[PDB]
Amino acid sequence: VQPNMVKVLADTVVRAGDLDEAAAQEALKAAEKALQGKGAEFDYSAAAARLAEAAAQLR
Amino acid sequence: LIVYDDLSKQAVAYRQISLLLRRPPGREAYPGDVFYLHSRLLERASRVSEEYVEKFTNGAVTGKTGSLTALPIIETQAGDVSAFVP
Amino acid sequence: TNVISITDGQIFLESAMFNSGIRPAVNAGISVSRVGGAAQTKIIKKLSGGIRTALAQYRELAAFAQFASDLDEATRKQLEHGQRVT
Amino acid sequence: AGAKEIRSKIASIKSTQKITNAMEKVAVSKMRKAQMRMAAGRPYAERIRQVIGHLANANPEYRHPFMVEYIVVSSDRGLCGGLNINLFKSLVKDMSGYREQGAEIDLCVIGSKGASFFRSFGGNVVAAISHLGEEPSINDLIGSVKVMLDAYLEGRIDRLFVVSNKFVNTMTQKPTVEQLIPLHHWDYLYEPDAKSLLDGLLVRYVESQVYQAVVENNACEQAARMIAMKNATDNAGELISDLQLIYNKARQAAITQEISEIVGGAAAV
Amino acid sequence: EKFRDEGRDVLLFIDNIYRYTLAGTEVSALLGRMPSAVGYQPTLAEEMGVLQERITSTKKGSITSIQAVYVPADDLTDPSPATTFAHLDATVVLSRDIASLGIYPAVDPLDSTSRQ
Amino acid sequence: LDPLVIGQDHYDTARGVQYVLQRYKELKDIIAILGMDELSEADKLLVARARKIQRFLSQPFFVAEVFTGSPGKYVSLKDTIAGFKGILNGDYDHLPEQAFYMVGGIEEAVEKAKK
Repeated sequence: VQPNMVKVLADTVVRAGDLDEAAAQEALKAAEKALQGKGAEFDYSAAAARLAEAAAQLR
Repeated sequence: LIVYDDLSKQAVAYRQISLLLRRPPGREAYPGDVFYLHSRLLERASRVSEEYVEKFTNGAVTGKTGSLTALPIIETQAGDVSAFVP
Repeated sequence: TNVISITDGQIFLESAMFNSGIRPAVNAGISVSRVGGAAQTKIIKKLSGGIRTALAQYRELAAFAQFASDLDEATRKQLEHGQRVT
Repeated sequence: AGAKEIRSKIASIKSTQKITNAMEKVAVSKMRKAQMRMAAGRPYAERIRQVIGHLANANPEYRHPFMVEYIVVSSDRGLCGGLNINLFKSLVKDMSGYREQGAEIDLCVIGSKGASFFRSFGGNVVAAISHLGEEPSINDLIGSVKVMLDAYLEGRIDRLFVVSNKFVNTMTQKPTVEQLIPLHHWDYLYEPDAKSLLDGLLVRYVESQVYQAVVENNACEQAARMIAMKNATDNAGELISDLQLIYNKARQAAITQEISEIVGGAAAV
Repeated sequence: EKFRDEGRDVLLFIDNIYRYTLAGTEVSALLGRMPSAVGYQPTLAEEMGVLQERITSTKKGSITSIQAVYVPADDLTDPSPATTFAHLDATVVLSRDIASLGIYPAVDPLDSTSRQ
Repeated sequence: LDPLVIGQDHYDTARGVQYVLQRYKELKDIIAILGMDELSEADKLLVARARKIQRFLSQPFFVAEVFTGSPGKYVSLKDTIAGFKGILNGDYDHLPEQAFYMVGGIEEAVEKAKK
């Protein structure tokens, strides 16, 4: 509230420490990656050029 | 009003006679005058003027126009309208 | 197909290239001369070899050129040279 | 073989061309539904930004950890006109800056095609959600957003961003990266303590920005799907035209062959 | 040809050039000649050339011709259209869509063409 | 082309090449309408190997030197089987598709990919 304005910013679900933590823990469990890897991924250009050409050749 | 229930069957009967008379065949084995067969028939269906009726009837009928309307029927094969008789 | 089995190469003229403003519409992709490689003069033989490859590099990129300005410098220079040779 | 097989191929492609022409408009219809949902969520995000700005300026007593020094959005379905590819191509450009800087990277994934991408190159997934409807709900994003917020409070992440497409126009989807966590005459009458208020509002702010990125990416997806089905309709038309030329050749050959067998038979009798 | 010889420029309208080709096919079959490709008369190109080569511009005057053309089975490669297009100098295409907008004449400025 | 005449290694390599090229030929109409990106993860890998096999089958001849300029190549049966077996096994999945075009033996595809 301000002298000439009243703003109500509601919430879509009932927040709480359990529900808020549970959704995060369920997202760790959902990150089901048998082999984690490294993230270096040097094949970026080799894949990006192939798909760039395939997406262009379609038009 | 005249209905020819199958002009395609008339063409088949004329093709039979022509091949048995040994006349030269064309496309689909029809004779060279199969177009003239149907055209000579269908150009008779017409509307004639009052002067034609007055001349034909020797003045017995006056101020009237006569007519013959035709509804020929043809059978296509799997919708192919490009066949020779159709 | 019979005349191609007799002659020593063919110049193909393409309708799409002619309607696109390229009036001497020779289709380099399929036009060939079997005995003519031994017939060229020394100056045209040495300068032409670098030009046929440029048109081969252009043939694959020509249609997509309007949105090909953001690719690597090699692809962009091959396309830019291909447009100039064309 | 002949004219019959060609006629069957033409009919098959003709049936497919009619639906790709119709689905282009279905995608435009869904694009407009997504565009109205993008506008409906703006008043909430801008007011939360206005409150946090004053509530931080006016109260120099406390600095939230989010005021001092990737979540990837992707589709769950086919027919995307390079939408996901242009986004993954761009992610590498900002990650290259992190590789020159020597910084470590944590990733969060929204959508099935994004999960399939990192799984095919060995990418480290810290959180992941998929199979969301074309009109998503913000309560499904809370989980994936919280894991990424916790990693910041635990000191594991220095900066966090949302990777998604932006709606430049109905014919253009732009791949982007936006920073999430690191962001005068009166004062407010705080009923609870101001820390509790600022801590609660900052969580709602980041969740709202992630939801807006997801809804704008869905508008970009329907726009990309329109172009893809337009192109499929046009490509099928070229194939039908070429098959019609092959069919005409078979029509002329069949008439010529039948007459050549008929004339030979009448010459013998 | 008589009007051309008076020193005039003349217009010759042919109701349908495809029916001229078909009448030649019918006569050729009646005379018993051996048929050619797609069943047309063996004299197809010569019968078209004998008619079309008289329509020209001469030192005395000229004959210009407007000929309505029918394309069998919509196939532009068929012997009748293919033999006729070798003699044509211009193509005027009339569009049902242009006539619907109230424009007359209904010529399609994009499909119609000329060698001139 | 019989196991009792050429041995099982040659016979299985030849049969493997034909299976990949046949499956690629079945996808031609779908790829033309919807593009390569709509195929399954299995079909995408097979199409990529089919394109490499199709290019590795090419070879510069000693009688064709006048047409282009490139020197001719003679490839032994041993080198032929080794190259196609490696492409079928996936030993060359990382090399670019243009490295297999006009190179004689399989080792030359590895050197061409360096450019």
